[PDB]
Amino acid sequence: GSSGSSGPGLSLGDTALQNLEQLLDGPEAQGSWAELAERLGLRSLVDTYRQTTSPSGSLLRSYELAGGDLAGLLEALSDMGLEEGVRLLRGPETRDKLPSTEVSGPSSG
Repeated sequence: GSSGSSGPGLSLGDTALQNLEQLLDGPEAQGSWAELAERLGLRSLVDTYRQTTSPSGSLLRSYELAGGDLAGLLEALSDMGLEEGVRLLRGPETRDKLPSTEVSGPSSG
């Protein structure tokens, strides 16, 4: 899937969120989620989130509800400095490979 806004759902993966969540939460995190949300415009929700125990996830899944797409988020993360989260959400490239299967031989045995 190469879309996000069009569809009501985010083109992310269970594991993706798990990482993006923790990434934002940490002393090393060049940035943070609290500020990020503000950049997106969900500042009025920053409070309703921090209220829960796992706001990280409840923050992203909600970022789409408003009508945001991966792109928009990538813009905030970058401006904030969070480079990792960005490259992560984007995902690494894909290099073709061989099945390593022993092709059939000649006929008559």
